Amino acid sequence: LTYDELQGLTYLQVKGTGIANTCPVVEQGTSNVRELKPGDYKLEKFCMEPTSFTVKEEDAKGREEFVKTKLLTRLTYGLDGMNGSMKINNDGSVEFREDEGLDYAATTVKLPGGEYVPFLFTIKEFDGKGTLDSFSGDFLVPSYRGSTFLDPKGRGGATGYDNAIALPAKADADEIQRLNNKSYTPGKGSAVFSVAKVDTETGEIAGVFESIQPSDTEMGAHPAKDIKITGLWYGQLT
Amino acid sequence: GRDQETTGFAWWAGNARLINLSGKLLGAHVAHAGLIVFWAGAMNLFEVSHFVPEKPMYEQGLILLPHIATLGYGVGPGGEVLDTFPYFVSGVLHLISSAVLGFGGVYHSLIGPETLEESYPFFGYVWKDKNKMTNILGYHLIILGCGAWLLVLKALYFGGVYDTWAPGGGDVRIISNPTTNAAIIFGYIVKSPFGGDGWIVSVDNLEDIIGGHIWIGTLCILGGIWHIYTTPWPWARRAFVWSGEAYLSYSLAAVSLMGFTACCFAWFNNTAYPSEFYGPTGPEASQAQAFTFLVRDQRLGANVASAQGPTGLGKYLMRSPTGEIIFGGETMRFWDFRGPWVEPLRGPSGLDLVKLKNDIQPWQERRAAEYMTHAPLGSLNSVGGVATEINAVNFVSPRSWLATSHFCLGFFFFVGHLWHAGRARAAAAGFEKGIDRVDEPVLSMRPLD
Amino acid sequence: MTSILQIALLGLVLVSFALVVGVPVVFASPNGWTENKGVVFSGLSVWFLLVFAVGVFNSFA
Amino acid sequence: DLEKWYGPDRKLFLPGGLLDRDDVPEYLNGELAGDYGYDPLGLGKDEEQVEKYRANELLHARWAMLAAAGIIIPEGLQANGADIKGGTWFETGAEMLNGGTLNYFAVPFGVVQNPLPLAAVTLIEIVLLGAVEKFRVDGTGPAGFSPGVGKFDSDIFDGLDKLYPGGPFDPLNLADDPEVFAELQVKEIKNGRLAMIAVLAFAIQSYVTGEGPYANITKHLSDPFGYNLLTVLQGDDRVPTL
Amino acid sequence: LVDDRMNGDGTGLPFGVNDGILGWVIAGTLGTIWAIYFVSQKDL
Amino acid sequence: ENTSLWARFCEWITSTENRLYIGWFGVIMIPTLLTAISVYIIAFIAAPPVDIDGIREPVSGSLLYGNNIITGAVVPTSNAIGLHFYPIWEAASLDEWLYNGGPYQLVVCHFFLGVCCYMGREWELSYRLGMRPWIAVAYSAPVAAATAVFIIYPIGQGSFSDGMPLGISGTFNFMIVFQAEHNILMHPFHMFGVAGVFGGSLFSAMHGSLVTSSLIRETTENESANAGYKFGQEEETYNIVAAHGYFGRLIFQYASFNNSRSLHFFLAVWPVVCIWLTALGISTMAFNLNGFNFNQSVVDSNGRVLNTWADIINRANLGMEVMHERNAHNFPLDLA
Amino acid sequence: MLTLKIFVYTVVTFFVGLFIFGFLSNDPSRNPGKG
Ligand code: CLA
Ligand code: CLA
Ligand code: CLA
Ligand code: CLA
Ligand SMILES: CCCCCCCCCCCCCCCCCC(=O)OC[C@H](CO)OC(=O)CCCCCCCCCCCCCCCCC
Ligand SMILES: CC1=C(/C=C/C(C)=C/C=C/C(C)=C/C=C/C=C(C)/C=C/C=C(C)/C=C/C2=C(C)CCCC2(C)C)C(C)(C)CCC1
Ligand SMILES: CC1=C(/C=C/C(C)=C/C=CC(/C)=C/C=C/C=C(C)/C=C/C=C(C)/C=C/C2=C(C)CCCC2(C)C)C(C)(C)CCC1
Ligand SMILES: [Cl-]
Ligand SMILES: [Cl-]
Repeated sequence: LTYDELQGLTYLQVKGTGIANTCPVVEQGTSNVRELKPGDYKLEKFCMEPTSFTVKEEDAKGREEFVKTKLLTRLTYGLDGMNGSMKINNDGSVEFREDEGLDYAATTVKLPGGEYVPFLFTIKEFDGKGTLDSFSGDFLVPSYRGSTFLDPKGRGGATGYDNAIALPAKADADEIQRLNNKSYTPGKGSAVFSVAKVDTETGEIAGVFESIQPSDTEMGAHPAKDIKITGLWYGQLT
Repeated sequence: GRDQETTGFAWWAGNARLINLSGKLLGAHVAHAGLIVFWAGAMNLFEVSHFVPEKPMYEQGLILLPHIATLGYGVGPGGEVLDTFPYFVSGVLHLISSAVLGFGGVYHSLIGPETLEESYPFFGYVWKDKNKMTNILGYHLIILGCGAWLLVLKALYFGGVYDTWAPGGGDVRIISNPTTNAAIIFGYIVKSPFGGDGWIVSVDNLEDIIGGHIWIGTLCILGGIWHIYTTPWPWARRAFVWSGEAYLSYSLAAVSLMGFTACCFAWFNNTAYPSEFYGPTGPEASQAQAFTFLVRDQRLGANVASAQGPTGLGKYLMRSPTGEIIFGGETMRFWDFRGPWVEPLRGPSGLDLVKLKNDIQPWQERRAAEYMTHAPLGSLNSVGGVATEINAVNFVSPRSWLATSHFCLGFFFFVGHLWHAGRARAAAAGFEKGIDRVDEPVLSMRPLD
Repeated sequence: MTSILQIALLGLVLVSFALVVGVPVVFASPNGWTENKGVVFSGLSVWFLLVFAVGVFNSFA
Repeated sequence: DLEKWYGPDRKLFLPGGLLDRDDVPEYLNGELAGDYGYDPLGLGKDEEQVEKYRANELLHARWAMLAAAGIIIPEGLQANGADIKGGTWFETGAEMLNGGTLNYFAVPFGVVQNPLPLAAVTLIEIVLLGAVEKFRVDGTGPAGFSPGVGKFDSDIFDGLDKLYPGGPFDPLNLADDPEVFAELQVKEIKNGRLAMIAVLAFAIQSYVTGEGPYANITKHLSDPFGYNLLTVLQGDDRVPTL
Repeated sequence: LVDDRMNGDGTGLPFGVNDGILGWVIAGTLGTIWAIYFVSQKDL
Repeated sequence: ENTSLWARFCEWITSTENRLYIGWFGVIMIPTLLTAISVYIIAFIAAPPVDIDGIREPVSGSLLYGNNIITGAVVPTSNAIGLHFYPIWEAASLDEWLYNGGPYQLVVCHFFLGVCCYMGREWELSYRLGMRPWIAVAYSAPVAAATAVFIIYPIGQGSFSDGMPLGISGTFNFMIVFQAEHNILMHPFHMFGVAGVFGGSLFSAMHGSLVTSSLIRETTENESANAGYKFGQEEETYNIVAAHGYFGRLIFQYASFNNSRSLHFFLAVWPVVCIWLTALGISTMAFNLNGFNFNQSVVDSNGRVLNTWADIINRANLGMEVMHERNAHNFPLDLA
Repeated sequence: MLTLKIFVYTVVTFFVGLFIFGFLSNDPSRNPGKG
């Protein structure tokens, strides 16, 4: 469904059907992609949806690979209702920038073998430089949980116990990593975009994207994995 | 009345002594209907006398004045009462009808005919006469069909019924072109009773309400004619037990199902039970709490789209299991709630972030806060909200009152249906008094091991 | 005009109280209903007349 | 059939448990049509006075049926769209006072302008009604040619029964069988009592509301709470009780 | 979309069916049991 | 003459010669309860962690994921789902279904149908054996209690995550949260239920004491005193009178329970009606009818708040309130 | 997951039909006593 036919459906017609998670596509557009003349152009209604969630799996024998995984959370991942500014030139240089909107989604995915991998699928504070065929950059990645989040045994970051209370002989080595640290330091992720199927008379772009971002460290207990996110992205362009 | 020596029933089963006495049984019903309409009139007059106009109707412990107010008898374009004379007229008419019905019931209980067949064959009946019982059932079905068509006539021609879904915050709306689509009505009756569908509570507009009422009235009238002009089929005779106790048990099961269903209407429905008269439902005042804090924290300057609460899901906006954008708090259970102050704010993809940023009406702003304060919490001795509060405000929701009471009555009537169905089966089989002691069924069976 | 309405309503209340007290008494008495028919009919007629009078006087008061 | 309306075990004006069977007056023993035993005042006296007042009751009943039809039907036609010019019953005489004349609407080929003035109408009405009321008491009629019997002579009303003369007044027969004749007599007297009550209602409603009974019923069906005896007795409205 | 679902929950589907095959197997099973009961009623 | 398939099927289902009576209520009792038993056992043994609070926070619950019998439980459905009817086919995969708490919905729905058909089967066997049928009426009280705690309380609160967890520590967690949010100990229906179980224990002890006390020598210090006569005689000689005599002489001799039928009817009705009352109390608190709120209800002549045992209960209740689902709440006061 | 739904729907419809038609099949007549 395109954006014109998405607005033509009521809320009750699309409720419980999964259409609200889909991003609208471009049907009458062209693949020339070089139809954008001006710059400083302020795109809006930027929206992204993934098509695959692959987790980097470093073994202990020395080679690099990604594995297909199964999603645990329902259609609650996905990026919608966010805007920004794009500075596209005549030669083709594209300056992407996203400022505000629903620019994150908490997602839990299951590795083969039954290991839960939570991560925050974010695109917040993303600046993209490059041509129409491919422009990439970096985006800020929050940890996962806030500083007021409390684990099973209090502890927590800003609030909590900062120790496992129901063990009176504690606060020693091999527990500082779990009790005392409780780090919430933000990470950074790199994504690469591509523009295809552009609509000229109304300003619509809908390409594909590939994103690499670190996984969740809970509160710094275990090192982060790397999640590869591929999918489609759409944004109104006015 | 008789004693236990002649009837075999003790005083705590005295109404069983009049099972076979049609005249006294009729007197018991007429006096009882007088009692019901007496409660209607007396409680209506009590709620009128204890009425403060400037306060909203749900903050006063009123259960049936909202029932008249839903019909639109003396309410304004915002739920404002304006006048209470229709309420007074309803109470007085119910009280006078109670006097008439009580006189009739007392007359037939005391000096009425003992049994009706020897003098009035039209009203005389035996429990085994399936044709006569279906005749009485058809008479009552025609009466119920006329009762439903009375509400249909009021909604269509007498300029009544209050639409809470009307723009601006509801208004008394005369209904034109009700949806009488058979697929639509049967779709409401066969859909799932769970959260996504809601079975029959999820009717959300007066057009569908009056279409279903047209259907139920026409069906009741046609079925009344059918039972008057027919006799039960042999398969029905083989399946059912034909006695006065079995008929009571069937009625008990049906009315217990009705009581459970009405409890569910009270707790969840906001169309046939408008919030301006009944108070907020369960889902709202929690959705309202999630909305007021969003519009407060975006007035203070914080970005509600960034959100990211303590668990990284969203303090104000999040995503439901389906891709619709919903309120980010713990009230993601009530994400399927629909309200008059929500739908103009809501779109296809979700809650319409642009509308949440720009288009919020002051009437919605006032309504959501006043719904948040008057939640369907409350404690049984009045007092305020959650069980840990203090003696500050005197408010318990009428939705809570007539949901709890109706669930209790529905469960008791299911228990009574079990009791009467079992006793009717045992009485038809002949062993409702005990085991015969000289030929018991167990000694005629082989041992299990 | 409301004073006449209040007197009629008070009379209706007293007549209804007398009826509630006496109709079971008349009915359940040994052969008392067959001789109290006149007084019971007069009481019921007065009660209905008072109800109709209060209803009519509501419009003027 | 006939036992329900005649004999000791008949429908009375009060039920058995509210009225004993020996409380009926002795001059009402279920021998006349419509005998419900309703005579609380000492007006019937004896059986011959009851029979004498039965003639007044039957004449008033038939005149009231003709009345009730003549009030309801033309006013309904006028309100629904027919060119009646005076369909309301308490003002139909004022349309002929000076020079006006009532248009007759003989359905379906109605709307005809009658040219007879009020004086001629009154003269012919008094003449014809005096003639028929004198023929009723005397029981003599000169000419014939009724569908009941072809060209009956003058010597046929003599020997008949007064207050129920069969023959020339019975074109459709269906009354020679005595049992259905008695049942239809009960039907006639009950319809006549209903018509009397209805025409008294028409007069009282006209005096109270100022409009016709058809206007009354149409406005009541349009809004029963907004238009009834309570509303028309009140006046315009009342201040809302807030 | 990373996974496939029927997405039939909600929307007021009659008897919860989202495909015609479900209504057909329901009707066929009821018809089979009714046919067995009818041809085998009254203890034959 | 039972030569047709449905005739022999009806005669086998209805038959009382089976070791366990099936009946027309059993044809639904058996498959639903077997499904619930299988799914409950498999989930209790090896279910993956279930995110109950809908905040991407899974509770383990199953033994293979590191807990014992006392703390192991089948975890209620996810909070984000609500009471939204989540079966296996509505999930994208079994892993997602297990993450979102679908086993709880499956087991609870099948258990509700099974206990309803268990009441029906009790009636059916009472009918086929020529008995009186109100044993099912007596059994309607635990069915009401289990039904109210498993489906009606989730219906009132808006989510199956409010259901009682299928376990022991989960039951205690549900009970404590219920105290915090409804003040159940301050509810007269719960008081009636507590009085009912205490009185049921009292009356069971009294009935056992009065029947086992009122004996005659038929079983000596050995296994049996059959020296008068062996097995195979109808001579009933237990006692009829001295039990009622002792119970009368115990307090005031006018608490007449000489009628054994009246005594047993009282034994049946008292705990049953009290469990009915406490089940309906739970059902009423499901719609937030809550308990008695006498907090800050006693004030002195200057209006200063005087503390109370009810105030101490309030302090404990709000201490429980601030500790329940510490990461689930965003907005200040908690509304179902 | 569609064929799982088909199988479960068939099973539930089967058992419900057994319930309904078994209670239709002369159920009050299965008593040890008269009538
Ligand atoms: C909804 C409540 C209700 C109603 C309508 C009835 C009705 C009836 N019961 Mg019953 N009963 C009830 C509750 C009720 N009962 C309860 C709770 C119990 C358990 C304690 C009993 C136990 C019981 C027994 C043991 C018997 C009855 C019997 C009867 C019947 C006749 C009574 C009689 O013959 O003696 C006459 C009774 C009186 C004269 C006293 C009543 C006084 C009057 C009628 C009522 C009050 C006056 C009233 C306000 C007047 C209204 C005024 C009016 C003008 C507006 C009658 C139809 C009898 C029966 O079964 O018939 C064979 C019988 O023996 N009942
Ligand atoms: C469930 C309602 C009901 C039923 C089935 C009966 C049935 C019976 N009544 Mg009875 N009655 C009733 C209510 C009822 N009554 C009430 C409420 C009163 C108080 C006014 C009376 C007062 C009464 C008396 C005084 C007597 C009877 C008598 C009788 C018996 C003779 C037939 C008859 O109809 O008499 C006639 C009853 C009437 C004419 C009452 C008027 C009914 C009108 C036509 C209203 C029509 C109903 C209409 C649909 C509106 C319904 C109400 C609406 C607001 C919902 C008969 C078996 C007689 C008897 O017992 O024989 C010994 C008798 O003496 N009844
Ligand atoms: C202590 C006893 C008691 C009391 C005080 C109440 C009180 C109440 N019940 Mg209730 N009930 C009870 C016992 C009780 N119930 C029991 C034991 C059961 C079985 C479990 C039920 C089952 C039940 C159900 C299913 C429902 C109620 C409902 C109600 C509420 C409205 C009553 C109503 O209007 O119904 C209906 C009245 C009638 C059917 C009489 C027919 C007359 C109709 C209404 C006339 C038509 C009006 C017309 C349109 C007016 C226009 C005028 C015209 C000229 C234009 C009310 C506060 C309703 C509710 O609010 O839901 C919670 C409802 O749906 N009850
Ligand atoms: C409209 C429904 C209805 C009707 C018409 C009947 C009719 C009848 N029932 Mg029955 N019953 C019903 C519902 C109904 N029942 C329900 C819902 C239950 C479950 C609670 C029962 C349980 C029941 C039992 C156990 C028995 C009967 C019996 C009887 C017969 C004699 C009644 C009598 O005189 O006892 C006299 C009436 C009283 C003594 C008053 C009862 C007082 C109750 C128990 C206290 C509660 C009332 C209180 C004010 C409400 C508190 C609030 C509430 C929510 C708890 C009679 C034909 C008897 C029977 O089987 O005869 C064949 C009998 O043994 N019923
Ligand atoms: C998605 C749509 C949702 C809405 C649709 C819902 C439809 C529900 C219709 C059920 C109403 C039937 C009432 C019969 C009840 C038992 C009567 C009986 O005791 O019956 C017994 C009685 C004994 O005398 O017999 C008889 O009177 C015979 C009367 C019974 C009528 C038989 C039904 C028609 C049979 C059709 C067979 C289906 C065949 C298989 C189709 C296969 C397709 C692939
Ligand atoms: C009004 C209205 C409406 C409508 C509704 C409807 C339409 C309903 C219905 C319904 C229906 C349409 C129903 C039906 C039914 C039936 C039933 C419910 C039944 C039953 C029974 C049973 C349970 C059975 C049993 C048995 C068996 C099982 C077999 C054998 C025999 C016996 C009997 C045993 C609507 C909502 C739209 C809107 C609003 C209002
Ligand atoms: C038989 C019997 C019984 C039952 C009884 C009953 C149920 C009765 C009743 C009855 C009734 C059901 C009644 C009712 C009534 C009513 C009345 C009597 C009324 C009235 C009126 C008036 C007078 C009013 C006035 C007023 C007004 C107008 C308004 C304002 C206010 C006032 C109040 C002023 C018993 C149980 C005992 C026992 C058994 C036997
Ligand atoms: Cl929250
Ligand atoms: Cl907790």
